[PDB]
Amino acid sequence: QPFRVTLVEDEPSHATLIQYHLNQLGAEVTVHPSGSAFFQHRSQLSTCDLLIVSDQLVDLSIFSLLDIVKEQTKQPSVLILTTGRLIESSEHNLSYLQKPFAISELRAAIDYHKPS
Repeated sequence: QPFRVTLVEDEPSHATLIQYHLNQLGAEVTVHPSGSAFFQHRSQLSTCDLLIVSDQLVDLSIFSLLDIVKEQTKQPSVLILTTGRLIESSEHNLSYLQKPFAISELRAAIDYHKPS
């Protein structure tokens, strides 16, 4: 099976860097350059295995974003790229990675959310 990853990130240089490593770890990646891009494709999260989202999209809060994910009938694992330092959820699928991060951490993270 494929490892479908959706990347929602609005700094294009962090997005392209993350996308490069996703492709080296063997992901089929969908990149949404904004929160509005993500919203208009809400529906395709039922086929996503891992959602990597920034904590600080200029046009959608992580809270709204996470509540939109919660409306879907199949929810992915979520990896939240953060600065500050942890959102209280009772779905158990939020993991976090703090920027600035080492590339090794990014890749361990992504690999620990692969199948099977």
